[PDB]
Amino acid sequence: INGFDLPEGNVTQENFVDMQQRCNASDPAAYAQLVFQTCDINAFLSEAVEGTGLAFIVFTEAITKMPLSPLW
Amino acid sequence: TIEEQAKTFLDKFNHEAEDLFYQSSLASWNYNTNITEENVQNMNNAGDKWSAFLKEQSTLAQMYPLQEIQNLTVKLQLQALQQNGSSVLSEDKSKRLNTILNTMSTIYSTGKVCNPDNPQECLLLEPGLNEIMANSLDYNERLWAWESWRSEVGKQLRPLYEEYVVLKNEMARANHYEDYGDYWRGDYEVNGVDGYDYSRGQLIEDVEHTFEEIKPLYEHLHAYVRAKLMNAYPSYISPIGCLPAHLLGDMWGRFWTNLYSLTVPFGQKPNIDVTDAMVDQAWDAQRIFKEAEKFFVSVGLPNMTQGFWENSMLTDPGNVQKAVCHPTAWDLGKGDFRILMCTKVTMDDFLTAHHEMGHIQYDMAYAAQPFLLRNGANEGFHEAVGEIMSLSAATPKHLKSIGLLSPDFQEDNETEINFLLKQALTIVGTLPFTYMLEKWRWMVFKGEIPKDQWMKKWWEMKREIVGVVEPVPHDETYCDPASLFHVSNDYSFIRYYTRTLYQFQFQEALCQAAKHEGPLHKCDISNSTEAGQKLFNMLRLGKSEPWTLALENVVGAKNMNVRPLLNYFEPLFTWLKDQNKNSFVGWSTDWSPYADQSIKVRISLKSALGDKAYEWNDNEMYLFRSSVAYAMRQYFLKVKNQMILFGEEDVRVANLKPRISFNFFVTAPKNVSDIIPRTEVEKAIRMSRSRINDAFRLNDNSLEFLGIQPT
Amino acid sequence: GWSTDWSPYADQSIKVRISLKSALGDKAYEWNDNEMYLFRSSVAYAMRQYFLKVKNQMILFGEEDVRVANLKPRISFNFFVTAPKNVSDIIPRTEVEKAIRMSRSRINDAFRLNDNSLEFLGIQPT
Amino acid sequence: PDNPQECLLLEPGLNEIMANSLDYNERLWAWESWRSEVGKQLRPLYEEYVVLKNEMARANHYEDYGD
Ligand SMILES: *[C@@H]1O[C@H](CO)[C@@H](O[C@@H]2O[C@H](CO)[C@@H](O)[C@H](O)[C@H]2NC(C)=O)[C@H](O)[C@H]1NC(C)=O
Ligand SMILES: *[C@@H]1O[C@H](CO)[C@@H](O[C@@H]2O[C@H](CO)[C@@H](O)[C@H](O)[C@H]2NC(C)=O)[C@H](O)[C@H]1NC(C)=O
Ligand SMILES: *[C@@H]1O[C@H](CO)[C@@H](O[C@@H]2O[C@H](CO)[C@@H](O)[C@H](O)[C@H]2NC(C)=O)[C@H](O)[C@H]1NC(C)=O
Ligand SMILES: *[C@@H]1O[C@H](CO)[C@@H](O[C@@H]2O[C@H](CO)[C@@H](O)[C@H](O)[C@H]2NC(C)=O)[C@H](O)[C@H]1NC(C)=O
Ligand SMILES: *[C@@H]1O[C@H](CO)[C@@H](O[C@@H]2O[C@H](CO)[C@@H](O)[C@H](O)[C@H]2NC(C)=O)[C@H](O)[C@H]1NC(C)=O
Ligand SMILES: *[C@@H]1O[C@H](CO)[C@@H](O[C@@H]2O[C@H](CO)[C@@H](O)[C@H](O)[C@H]2NC(C)=O)[C@H](O)[C@H]1NC(C)=O
Ligand SMILES: *[C@@H]1O[C@H](CO)[C@@H](O[C@@H]2O[C@H](CO)[C@@H](O)[C@H](O)[C@H]2NC(C)=O)[C@H](O)[C@H]1NC(C)=O
Repeated sequence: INGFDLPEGNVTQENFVDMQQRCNASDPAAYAQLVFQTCDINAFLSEAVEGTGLAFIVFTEAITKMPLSPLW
Repeated sequence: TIEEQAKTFLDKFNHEAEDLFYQSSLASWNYNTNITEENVQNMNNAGDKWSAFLKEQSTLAQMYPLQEIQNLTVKLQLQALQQNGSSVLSEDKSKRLNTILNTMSTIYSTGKVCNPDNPQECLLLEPGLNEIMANSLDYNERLWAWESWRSEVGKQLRPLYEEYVVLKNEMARANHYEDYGDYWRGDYEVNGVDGYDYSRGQLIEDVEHTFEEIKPLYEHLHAYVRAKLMNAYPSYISPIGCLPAHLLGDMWGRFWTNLYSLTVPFGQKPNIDVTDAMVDQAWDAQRIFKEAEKFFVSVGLPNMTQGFWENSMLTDPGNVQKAVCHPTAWDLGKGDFRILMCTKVTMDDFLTAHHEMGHIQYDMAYAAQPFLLRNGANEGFHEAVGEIMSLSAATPKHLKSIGLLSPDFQEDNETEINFLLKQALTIVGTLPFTYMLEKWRWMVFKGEIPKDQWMKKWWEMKREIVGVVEPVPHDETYCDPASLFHVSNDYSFIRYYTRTLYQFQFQEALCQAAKHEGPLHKCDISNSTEAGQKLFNMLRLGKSEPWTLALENVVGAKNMNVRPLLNYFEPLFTWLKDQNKNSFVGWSTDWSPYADQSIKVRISLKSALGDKAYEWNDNEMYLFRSSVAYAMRQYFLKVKNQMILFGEEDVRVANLKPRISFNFFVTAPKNVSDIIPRTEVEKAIRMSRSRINDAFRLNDNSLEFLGIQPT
Repeated sequence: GWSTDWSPYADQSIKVRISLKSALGDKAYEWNDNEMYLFRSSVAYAMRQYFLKVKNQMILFGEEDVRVANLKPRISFNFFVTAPKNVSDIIPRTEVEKAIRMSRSRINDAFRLNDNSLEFLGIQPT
Repeated sequence: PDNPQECLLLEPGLNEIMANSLDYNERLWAWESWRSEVGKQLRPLYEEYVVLKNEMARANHYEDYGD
């Protein structure tokens, strides 16, 4: 979105790889100058937690996301 | 038939047209020779008579469709007289268009720029602004004149030019043309000739093709000039970037002639100046004119009409007599060939005499053609004739045989490089300018460039084709192109491009007949009947034949080739390559004189608003510039205790994107040159950042002021 | 006789009272010329939006077209909007009130104020 | 305002309007424009003038320039 300065909201989960493909068609050189982390969700699910990490890191972080975080 | 009746009609028309034309021409000659209100009325009435006469004959020609006409001569004359023109437009349309044309011309002629220092002192372009753009070496002063001319007059032309475009297209479309651009490309159009036919679209292709072959030479010239200008304007020019438009030696950068003082290859070496020899040998205007006559007769061109010598302003009246003084050849008609000019004892005037007399020779040659077929093959033929005359006459060889330059002197290659660079500054320097301007106009007329992108593409094309960058970003409130005379005065421009090519093609061909052995840059066609013969072959043709055929008459080709132009500057080219060995030959269309202090700003309404996210329009932008100005004022009045009245106009925005990202920089309240340094602007933002965020219901995250960050 | 109160522009003049202490209270900013400049700019913005949307007309209203008068230490003043380059053309109070109502929120945001603190006398918040 | 090329001086044009014109708008234009241009330029000069004038008068044994 920043590399091609495209309108905010044009790229979604659906139009992303195709978007950057057409984007590379316009800017082939620049496309190679843009880092892109890999998103899998299953890889995220298949990431083992450290000992005691699940309770004092995983759950603690999820609760921060939860409302009235101090209650939970 | 029909052809028979058409021919009969044209015959009668020509008889009356030539006589009435003569009366109009004679009247204009009289008024030019003596500027009097009585003479004003004389020329006006005579002109009105001829115009009305021509209009009536135009309708009569329409009664003779050229389709049934087989004879080319009658067909050509019919087609010329037939042309309806703007008459095709409705009364209201015609009247409005005429008013726009007059308003635009008046704004250009009467528009004034007042010194910011003293509002009482205001300069016009013609005298004051032009002097600054041609002499001033103050970056700030040049920048002021350049921007002020576009900010004051350019805006006044923007709306008029828009309407002009619309009406012009309508008229041409109604005259059976794709657009007004196509209407203008009709000059070079040839039909119903075996191999000599030429399409209006062909012109575009040919111009572009030829332009690609000159690019290399121009790139070297550009790189050389950039290097020199870097010394003249230090900390102002990037050695890899484009050239600031306000430093090109004139208001528009049409010619680079005024950059010679800063680009002279060999300062120690002067250039031939036989004006002193002229005055020393008492060279009066009549003497210099005779030398011109001698030259033409030497190449085998008919002797100047005794009448010419009798009736011709060859020198300033000097007495109470008031007469205009622009070198001009006159074909008054009925064998009347006069020259009007305030001639002086100067090398320039000597060469101007040759140029003017060149036109007379062309006139005399085609004077025996049908009244309507008495003109240069195309719009770039006549001027080229004049140019090659001055070329041959300027050669030190010519002057040394004209008895002005002691032949004992030896022409120095350094002085040759000197001469070649000076010529390149005028010839090669205008080629990209001319090309780009016509390209822009063509695309605008055909709609390729929309109104919202007129200024956008203008500056994109400038940075890419001409390699020239705007010192200040100009939005679609500007009309930079319209700030030039031709654009604001509805004149074609491709003539200049084509003429330049034709000129060099002619010169080479004629010199080949002259049997030149040395560098073409030092060729004298004087004393060559063969060169004169080829020249005459085209000269006598007039408009009777296709310009493609007239070309074959001299050069032997049917299209404009740039090879001879390159051949002429080949010595310079080789030299430039050496000087540009260390330098970067080319430019990057990214460097700008204002990019350094420009702050990039990305805006995320939907990120911070989602629903009820207002659309960022010009009003939102206006608000932003106002908010920035507010910040600047606060910062200065607080940190500097300085009450500086920053306005939204001082906030210069550029590179606006649908991401709502743009680059902006702040200038002094009334000083385009004074750009507030990014440091101060960053501090000002930091100080009022919250306030700005509040104004747009945004936050540091959404209102990304790239370079400014919370802590 | 004559009334030193009557004014040729008073009819279309809109009174505005700003209550910084009522809203911001502690950490309230000081109203200066720059604050007044922002106000006129904000009004110009509002006028542009109103004409561009409701009237579908592009009128380049600037802070200069916003004519402020009777400025007081309670930050009260009468302002009237005028045509971009026509002093004689004063925008009717009705039209200006409509523009104010349309952009009231944004104006309040600009000064970090509220309809209660930012009182456009005659323009009634709903 | 319509044509920026057409500019009037006080005596040649502005005075004729203020003396002859009966148009509210035209009279308002000339009146405000005269004070919105020349008047704004004189403001700073007059401020210094008043200072130097007061100085000279007081130096010549006077309460103020008006005295
Ligand atoms: C110039 O004007 C003449 C006259 O209006 C045009 O000739 C007309 O053409 C149309 C279309 O073929 C006919 O319907 C009319 O009857 C013609 N009129 C006459 C008097 O012959 C002519 O086409 C115009 N030329 C251009 C290039 O627009
Ligand atoms: C086509 O028309 C032109 C014009 O009438 C003809 O040119 C004439 O040629 C005769 C014979 O040489 C001359 O006496 C005339 O003076 C010429 N007229 C002009 C105006 O130049 C031409 O010959 C015609 N062509 C044909 C094939 O009939
Ligand atoms: C071309 O012809 C002219 C005319 O004959 C030559 O002009 C002569 O120039 C020399 C040098 O200045 C003079 O000494 C002669 O008196 C000139 N002659 C005349 C008749 O004017 C000219 O030199 C010739 N050019 C070349 C290159 O041969
Ligand atoms: C004009 O010609 C002279 C002679 O060829 C050039 O001087 C030469 O320059 C080169 C490069 O610096 C040296 O290698 C030679 O030794 C020089 N020769 C002499 C005799 O000094 C001169 O540079 C040329 N000028 C131009 C404008 O090209
Ligand atoms: C407008 O701004 C320019 C740029 O700051 C000023 O030009 C400066 O002039 C001073 C005095 O001659 C020089 O020392 C600077 O180097 C100049 N700066 C540049 C970038 O050229 C110009 O003087 C200002 N004009 C006014 C009226 O204040
Ligand atoms: C500037 O604004 C004034 C006020 O609206 C205009 O003057 C009015 O013009 C109309 C049309 O002629 C009249 O009906 C009104 O009576 C006028 N009002 C006054 C107060 O005299 C004026 O025409 C506008 N000027 C321009 C250039 O648009
Ligand atoms: C004008 O100048 C003269 C000369 O300086 C002043 O006369 C002097 O006044 C002072 C104060 O009383 C005396 O100390 C001097 O001795 C006087 N000088 C002479 C030459 O007599 C005079 O007062 C000044 N006038 C004004 C209005 O300032």
